[PDB]
Amino acid sequence: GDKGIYRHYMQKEIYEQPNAIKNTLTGRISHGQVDLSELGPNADELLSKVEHIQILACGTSYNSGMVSRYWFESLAGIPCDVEIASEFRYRKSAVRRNSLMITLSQSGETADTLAGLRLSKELGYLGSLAICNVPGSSLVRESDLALMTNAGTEIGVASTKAFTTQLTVLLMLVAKLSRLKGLDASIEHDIVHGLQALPSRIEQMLSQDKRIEALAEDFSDKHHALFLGRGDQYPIALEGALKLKEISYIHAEAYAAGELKHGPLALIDADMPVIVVAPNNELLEKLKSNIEEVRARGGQLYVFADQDAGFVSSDNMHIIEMPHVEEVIAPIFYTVPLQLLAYHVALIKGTDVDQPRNLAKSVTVE
Ligand SMILES: N[C@@H]1[C@@H](O)[C@H](O)[C@@H](COP(=O)(O)O)O[C@@H]1O
Repeated sequence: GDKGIYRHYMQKEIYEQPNAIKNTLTGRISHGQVDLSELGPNADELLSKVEHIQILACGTSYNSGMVSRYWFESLAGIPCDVEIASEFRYRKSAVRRNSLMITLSQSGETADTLAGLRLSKELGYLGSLAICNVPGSSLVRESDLALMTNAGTEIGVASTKAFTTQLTVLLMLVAKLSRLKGLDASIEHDIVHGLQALPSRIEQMLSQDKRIEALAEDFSDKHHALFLGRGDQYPIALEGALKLKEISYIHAEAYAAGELKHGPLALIDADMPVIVVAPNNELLEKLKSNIEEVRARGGQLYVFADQDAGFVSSDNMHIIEMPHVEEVIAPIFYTVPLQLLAYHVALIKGTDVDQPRNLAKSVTVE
């Protein structure tokens, strides 16, 4: 129903992120630990028998997963593999010892993943956790366990609150598994703190909103962009690029920041801004140096970084300062400026934000 004070559902969806995240934390946090016993009185020796994760979705959902793979592998120490649903459903895959099947999805109707799960039944999958946002549908029903992200319905065609909430649940799950494995419990609380920080850290970004409306102008009449990201921020480059493709129709493409010099450098000029997401200092010095290599074709570096990094803008490296956040939820945090950025370009360009062209709420049908 009602958009409220908003021009577009997507806008609202972006501004709802702080609440939506509260709801995803309604009684999952309790006594400063993570409580996933909302999952059958069964549940736990299952989840403690796990020594490998296979995640499986499409689109913005693969992005979120792609992110959570970093976490798991380093926080919870549990091997993690992510794959595009379609890629999985059309190969003889080599199942892992005690693999858990997480399928991520907003609609729980995405044919390609739905199917990716149905192939897993017959393959040796320890069991099946479907993180997802629409109450009781194919992906929910057909899984052993579900974690309904509860963000209200999302009407916009590209996903915003859906994404962040999936990352929060990812983060809980990372937490629950870390302790149910024996790991020094300082780890779970870090995640938790970070997790209860998060909602008001999103409202912080949102106020730094006007500053993005500014930057959008720089990109509103471009038709190329290169998003760059390292480790957990890379999949945020993925999502950021995707959002730009999606609603501004710009051809933004994401990339391992390690890999710039192995190709796309050759592409950069005044019509293809680079954007790095949340670099550290040693990364900046590499990218800064790269971009000089192309000052003469007129290329620019745009950097979203911690205001605390003390980075300084040159004539062709432009720092866009963000507030400090906790390392552990950084990935989730740096997503909002990228969403808002896509959003403002779209607004200025005047494109159909809520239903972008040729794009679908979900691909159910074959
Ligand atoms: N337009 C949507 C997206 O916004 C989303 O990232 C993707 C996966 O859909 P789901 O999360 O419902 O599995 O597919 C659709 O194309």
